[PDB]
Amino acid sequence: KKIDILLKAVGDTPIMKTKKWAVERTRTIQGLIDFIKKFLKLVASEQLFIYVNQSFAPSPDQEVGTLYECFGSDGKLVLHYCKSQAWG
Amino acid sequence: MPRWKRHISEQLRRRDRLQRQAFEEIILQYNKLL
Amino acid sequence: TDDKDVLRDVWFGRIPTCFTLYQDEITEREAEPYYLLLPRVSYLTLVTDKVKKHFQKVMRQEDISEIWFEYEGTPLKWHYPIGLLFDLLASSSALPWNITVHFKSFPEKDLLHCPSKDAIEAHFMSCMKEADALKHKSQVINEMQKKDHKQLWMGLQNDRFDQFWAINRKLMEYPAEENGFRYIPFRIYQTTTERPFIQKLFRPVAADGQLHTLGDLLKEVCPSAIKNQVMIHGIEPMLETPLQWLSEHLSYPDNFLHISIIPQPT
Amino acid sequence: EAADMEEYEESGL
Ligand code: NA
Repeated sequence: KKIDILLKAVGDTPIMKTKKWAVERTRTIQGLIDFIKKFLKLVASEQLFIYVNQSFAPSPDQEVGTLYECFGSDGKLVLHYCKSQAWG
Repeated sequence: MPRWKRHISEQLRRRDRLQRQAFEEIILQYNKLL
Repeated sequence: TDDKDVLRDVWFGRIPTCFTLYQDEITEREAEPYYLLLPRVSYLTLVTDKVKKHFQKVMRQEDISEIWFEYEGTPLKWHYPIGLLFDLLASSSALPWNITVHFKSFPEKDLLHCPSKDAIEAHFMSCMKEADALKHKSQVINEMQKKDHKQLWMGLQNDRFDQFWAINRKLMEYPAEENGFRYIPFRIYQTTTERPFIQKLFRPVAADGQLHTLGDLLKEVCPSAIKNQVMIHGIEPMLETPLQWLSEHLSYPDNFLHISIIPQPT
Repeated sequence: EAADMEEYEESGL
């Protein structure tokens, strides 16, 4: 029922030791963001961006399940993360 | 002109009549005196 | 053209609105209501500068904070286009649209903050980029120079129809071999459902080249709509309306077809 | 093979 997500770092952003995750379809981009920040032992003041298709940054209230159904491929959704903006 | 297209144009004009045209002058006049 | 007339009618759509200050807001004095014609295609936090200025005047300086809005208790998300919010929440009620203005107690569980105009631009461009990923695999939007991206934004924020469409028309084109976009950017909203909206992959052209209709879309993604009316930009299109044409002509400036499913009024 | 995010969050950061 859950969906597979793969997280990839952009630029010099820290790399997650564990990249492939199974998440509830109802989890939002913000929920995903909060998880990574405390996983990388980052801080709230530090902003973190998430990207789909290496193209656009979905609103943080968007659900991963919808993004998967629309932009997923080969059984997973690829999301890129970065401490700074990458694609406008 | 297809009926579905005629319908859309007609409904947009009606919408504008009822929602915009009916209020634009009184709203402007209100702000004038505000 | 008749088509161009539709584009202008969509673009210049207005909703008469009554902004009233929250009755329990702490003020130095009572504020008069502020009346405004709100643009359907834009965003609240981009067009309510005069509303903000008006109501700040009765606040203690120290009591001024980020402004927010609600309709009958429902906080209004600034990142949802104005016309969509109204269609979904208030179109069955008498005009003008009664919005309540707040300062204190920003509800973070229901609303995203809007800390700057740049956040609005970032949101807008992000929506357009999502739309073009669906329509062209991002090929049109990425082939554009950054000044074109700016022009799209300036056209929205300054209400310049020709300026916007000089660029947006390119995003409404598709390959000669084809007869429509790859996938249609759409979202279907329904207050009775828990999920924020329905968004799925749906191709606008059948294998034989025939154009799919709005009815076809709904049968595939939201059968529970055929008692209920389908509302787009405050009107009810026939279900036989070709979807490709709708995407081209009745999308918002973010290139999305925002569709509301609402109970049939009485 | 994907790690369960719900598991980790409820296990111990
Ligand atoms: Na009203």
